[PDB]
Amino acid sequence: NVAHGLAWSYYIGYLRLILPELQARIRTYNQAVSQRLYILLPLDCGVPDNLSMADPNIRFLDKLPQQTGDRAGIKDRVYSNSIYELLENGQRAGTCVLEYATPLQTLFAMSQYSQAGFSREDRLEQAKLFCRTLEDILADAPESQNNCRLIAYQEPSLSQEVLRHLRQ
Amino acid sequence: NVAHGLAWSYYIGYLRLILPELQARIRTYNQAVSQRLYILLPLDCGVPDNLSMADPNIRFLDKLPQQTGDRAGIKDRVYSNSIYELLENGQRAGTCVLEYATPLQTLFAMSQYSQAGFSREDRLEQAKLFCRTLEDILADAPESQNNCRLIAYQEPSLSQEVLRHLRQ
Repeated sequence: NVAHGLAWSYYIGYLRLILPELQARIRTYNQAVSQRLYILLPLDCGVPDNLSMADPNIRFLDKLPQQTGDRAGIKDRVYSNSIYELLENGQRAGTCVLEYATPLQTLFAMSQYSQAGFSREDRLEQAKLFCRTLEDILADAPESQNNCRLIAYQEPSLSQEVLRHLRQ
Repeated sequence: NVAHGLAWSYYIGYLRLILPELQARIRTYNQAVSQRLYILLPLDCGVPDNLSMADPNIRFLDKLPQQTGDRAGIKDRVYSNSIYELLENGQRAGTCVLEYATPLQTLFAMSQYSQAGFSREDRLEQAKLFCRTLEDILADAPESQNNCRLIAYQEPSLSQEVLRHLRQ
C-alpha cells in the first residue's frame, strides 16, 4: 500500500545517495566506529526525535562530516548523520552511526490525520510492509554491500538489540 | 497509488515543518523577496538538480538562513532553501524562494527500476495524482495560509510561468 512507496522513497531519496559515500565519511572522522549505518525500524512507528533520551545507554557522540549536493533546485542540500556510543553496565561497548527510519513517522502521522485515509489499526502492517520492501530493495542494491543494517523490533532493551548486531 | 503516500510524506516530513517558520526566515534575510515558497511540479517528472541551467532567466542568488532540528535520531538535520531571481528581457523582474517537488524524482526513478512495479507510462498519471493530493492537503492545512504556491506544468518558458504567479 503506502509503505511500498515510502520504502522506495527512502532508497531513492537517501540511502542510494549516502551509502556509496558513507565509508569515505567514516574514515575522514577517524582522522572505533563501525563501518555500517544502523537503521532502527520500530514496528509500532514510535519514532522519537531525541534518541539519547529514548535509552540512557545510547549516547550522542558526534556528527559525521556533512555530505552536500544540489537537489531539485536547492543549493547544497545537507545530509548529516550522528554517531552514538552504546553502553552496557557503565562500559562503552560499541560505537556506530545510528538512526531511525524517518518514513515510519509519516506512517504514524498519516494514521492520525483523517484526510489521509489510513486507519490507526493499519500502522503495524504498513511498518512490516515497509521493512519487507526496504529489505528486498537493499538485498539487491549495488550501493549496499555491507554498508548498512536494518534493525526491526517490536516493543512489548534497545541498546542491547543494537549491541547484538554490532557483536561480530 | 504511490503518489498519495509521497504527497503525504512531502507534507508531513517537510512542508508542515518549514512553512510555519518560512516568513520568519525571509524577514531575517531582509536584514524584495516574495513571502511564499514556490514549488515547481513538472508533470513529466523531469526534475533537474541545477535549476539555473534549466532556464537562463532563472538565477541563484542566495540561501535563506538554515532551519535545524533533531529528527528521527539525527542531530541537527538541516532544512535549507534557495532564493532565485527571475529575469525577463535582461531585467530583474522577481525574486523568490523556489524549488522542485523532489518526490517527483522518486516517481521518475521508480519508473526506471524494474523491481518497483511501476511502468514508465504511469509517470504522468502519478504526477497528476501527486499534484492533486498535495493541493487537497494544502487547501486545508493550518501551516499553509499564503505561505506557498504550487506551480504545476507540462512542457510540450519556466521563468514566465513563475513570473505570472508572482504578478500580484
